[PDB]
Amino acid sequence: VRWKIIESYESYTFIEKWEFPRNNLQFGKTLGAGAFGKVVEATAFGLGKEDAVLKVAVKMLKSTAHADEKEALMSELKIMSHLGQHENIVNLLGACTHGGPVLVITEYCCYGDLLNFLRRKRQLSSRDLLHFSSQVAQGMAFLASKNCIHRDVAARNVLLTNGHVAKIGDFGLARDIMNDSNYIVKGARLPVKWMAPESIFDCVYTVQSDVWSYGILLWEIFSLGLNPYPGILVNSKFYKLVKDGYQMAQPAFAPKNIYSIMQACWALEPTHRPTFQQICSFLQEQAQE
Ligand SMILES: CC1CCN(c2ccc(CO)cc2NC(=O)c2ccc(C#N)o2)CC1
Repeated sequence: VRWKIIESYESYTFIEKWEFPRNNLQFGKTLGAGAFGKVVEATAFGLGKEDAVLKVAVKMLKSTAHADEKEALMSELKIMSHLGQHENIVNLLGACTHGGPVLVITEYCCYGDLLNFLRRKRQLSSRDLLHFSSQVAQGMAFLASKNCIHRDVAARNVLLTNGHVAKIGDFGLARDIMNDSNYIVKGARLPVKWMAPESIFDCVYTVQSDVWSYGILLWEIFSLGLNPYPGILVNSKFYKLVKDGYQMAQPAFAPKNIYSIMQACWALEPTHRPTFQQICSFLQEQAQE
């Protein structure tokens, strides 16, 4: 769904410098769009203290959006302005909230999404896959430290920028959810194959829930982009399987130790799942290549 700050975990949750001239923005092609929003590539002139002309990403609402939509965009803006910067996050760089529609300026990731990258690379080395894994875990450990839940951890939501470095961000407003069959209609469109059981059955969303999803992301990375639960449709049988403890088989390119992380992330009991900080350390130790 969308990023959100929750109460207590790990740390402690206690709670217009970003304004940029929209005329100093030169819009380019649209990168993606959803039911009520879209993100476009653009060039910003004189942005930041370095007065760069760098290429950036600009998120904005569509004509079909109303108050509720506008608030969600402002809320994301507010969350990003509060989180602070991190190397593996699609960082906020500015915003245009006056003199026209609200625009949120973030870093642009030239290589696009990790899922498509893996599919066109089926060269990639085992070391590269481990790096992708570590960078996302670093970003997730960062969010966890700010009591921020992601709720849509998946390879399609990991972007690659200069140096093929992975970054995560809230792409919900530009995600084409209505036409993506991976988002299952539920009353709501949810990425069921990536969701933890408690999120599916109890509608509970916590950092541990994102850990489960991170395990599914690992399976996507080490299978070089296969759709999770291959050939299995989302329905009663699927839900019964996951609830009953079913887990996907080890991916073709995952070393046993990496598969062990997936299994840990998929522990049915949320408190039996590792933390993102523990995952980072294990990956740091390499565990396996
Ligand atoms: C939901 C999808 C997220 C990724 N997507 C991009 C596709 C291709 C490229 C490379 O040309 C870049 C993409 N996106 C970004 O660099 C970026 C920064 C912030 C956002 C947001 N939302 O998307 C299209 C929409």
